[PDB]
Amino acid sequence: MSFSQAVSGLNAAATNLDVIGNNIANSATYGFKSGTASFADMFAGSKVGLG
Amino acid sequence: MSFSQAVSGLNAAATNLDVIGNNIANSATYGFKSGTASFADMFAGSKVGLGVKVAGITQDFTDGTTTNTGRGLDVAISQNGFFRLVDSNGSVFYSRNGQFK
Amino acid sequence: VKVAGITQDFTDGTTTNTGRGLDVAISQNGFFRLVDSNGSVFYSRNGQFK
Amino acid sequence: VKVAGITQDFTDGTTTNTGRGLDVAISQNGFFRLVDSNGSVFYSRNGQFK
Amino acid sequence: LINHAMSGLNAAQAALNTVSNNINNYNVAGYTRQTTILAQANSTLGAG
Amino acid sequence: GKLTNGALEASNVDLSKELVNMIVAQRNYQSNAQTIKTQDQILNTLVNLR
Amino acid sequence: GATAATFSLSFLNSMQQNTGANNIVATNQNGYKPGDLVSYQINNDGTVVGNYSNEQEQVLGQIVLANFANNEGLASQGDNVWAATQASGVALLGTAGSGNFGKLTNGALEASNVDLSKELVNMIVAQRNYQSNAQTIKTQDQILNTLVNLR
Amino acid sequence: GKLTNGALEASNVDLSKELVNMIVAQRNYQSNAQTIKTQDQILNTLVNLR
Amino acid sequence: GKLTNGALEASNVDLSKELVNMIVAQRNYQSNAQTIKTQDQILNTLVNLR
Amino acid sequence: LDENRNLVNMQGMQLTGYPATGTPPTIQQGANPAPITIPNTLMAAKSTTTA
Repeated sequence: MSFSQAVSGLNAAATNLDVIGNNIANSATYGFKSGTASFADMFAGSKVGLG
Repeated sequence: MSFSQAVSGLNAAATNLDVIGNNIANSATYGFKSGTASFADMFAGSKVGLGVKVAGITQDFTDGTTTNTGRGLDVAISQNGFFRLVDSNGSVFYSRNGQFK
Repeated sequence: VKVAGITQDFTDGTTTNTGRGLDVAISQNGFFRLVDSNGSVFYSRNGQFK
Repeated sequence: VKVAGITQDFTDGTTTNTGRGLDVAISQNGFFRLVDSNGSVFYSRNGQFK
Repeated sequence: LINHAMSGLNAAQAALNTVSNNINNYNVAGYTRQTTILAQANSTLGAG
Repeated sequence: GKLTNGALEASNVDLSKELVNMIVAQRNYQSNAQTIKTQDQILNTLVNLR
Repeated sequence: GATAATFSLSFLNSMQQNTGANNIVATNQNGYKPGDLVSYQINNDGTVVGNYSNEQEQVLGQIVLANFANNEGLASQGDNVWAATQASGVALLGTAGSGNFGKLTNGALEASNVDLSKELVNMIVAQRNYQSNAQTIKTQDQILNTLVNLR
Repeated sequence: GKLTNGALEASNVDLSKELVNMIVAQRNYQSNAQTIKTQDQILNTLVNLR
Repeated sequence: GKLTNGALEASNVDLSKELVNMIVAQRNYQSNAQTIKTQDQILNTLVNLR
Repeated sequence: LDENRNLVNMQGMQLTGYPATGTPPTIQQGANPAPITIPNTLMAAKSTTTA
């Protein structure tokens, strides 16, 4: 628990925002494909133990 | 960066708008051919890199409505083919516009 | 920044006809010479004389 | 920080039309030569002249 | 955008004035038809 | 190509396609700018938040 | 300074009907001069073809399509460059229309299959998650500095 | 040049130039306003921090 | 380079460019202010020690 | 098209494909995907042998 949880979740959200922004950036690039990030549970006792 | 992704894209879009504005500005320039620019994705390192990188221009070579004007010095080449021009530098240039004097 | 300048164009008259026997304007460059109550010599292209 | 420098960029702006017979601007590459009030040869990229 | 469109505004003003003189002077004896010419670009004359 | 005389070659620019491209470019720029805005305002929120 | 040819000529399927009809219809001589080129075209199969002044045709080109297993492994390395790797399997090859292979188009282009509005709803969601995590980071900071404050 | 009688000549003030100049220079007005505001934000940040 | 006559060259500036520079400067000064404030509270902790 | 008439993406990346072989050229279906270069040259001088 503690800092790691919130920092990791913060950066997870920001990560998916990264691919969203890159999709926006290449929204005109022909044949370009829409991307998304894969997420997983930081299991440590708690299923959100470190976020 | 997500932010960079957007910024790069915004910047590129500014370039696209510039070329579009020039397209309109030329919308009656005799013999003129229309233009557009080409984008690329600035993936680097991993993930998305930084955004989009942009270096490319597209020009079409279809022949517009070849209009008739009657001057004995008005010429146009249908389909490929171009006129040769020169300046005081001894240069050689090619052009499609064919109004002469 | 600081700003310092006043400069003007001198292309010719947007031309208009009136037929009044005192409207005078100069085609091509050149200006008029006028004198005030004190005789002060001033220059103008306005052609509305009376 | 450790940085100490000036920079001025030679990149071009838009070419604009006025018609003044003393408005002169530089395409691409170059710089203007002038003599100041003292004989020093001074230099500018501005194109407004009288 | 802005510079090119506004330059085109001036160019159109010129062309319209030309045709307006033409239609005006359609009945001036010995008048000769007037026409205007224009020029912009290919691969750009702006060096970046 | 064959030569035509007493004629001239028009602009192959289509005004309609350029108008639609103009508005779509508005949308592209607006998407980029508003993504910038949302990220910037919420980031400044975080940069302030500490 | 050249070389010349020779041919055999025959007239299959001709018929002489005892009543009234008379005409020739068949077109076959296989020779032509080395034609000059004005054309080149690309079709819905990936081929590239050209035709020449001798009103005859020449072809050299086929574009290869490939099937992959873990397609995400074909990651873009910039300039839409797939990095084709084991992490995606391999490129199992076939030309457009090879049964298990789609169709091609030329003089055309495929959209960026993104949509801006969808991306903005997703952005709303993600930025709100980011807000939550930010506030929680500061919450933990506050609690831990409170524990430091007690002393 | 030469003189005309019963005619007048009008100014060079074309609305197309001047209104677009007003538009761009008002863009600059708001640009410097945005700069001013952000400088105020800078000081207000530094003021409130201590 | 070849010269322009009766013409002027704009500055190599863009409003969007300068607003981007403004955003990055906002981030820079906010970063410097936060970097101060943290070590500044640590210093005030030191002032409580010495 | 690149200056040598090779088919390329804008980065100059060379369109790999199967070439035709023989005369009349016929596509090699088992082959190294390689840049197709558009002929700068006239075709075969295939004279007559049958009619």
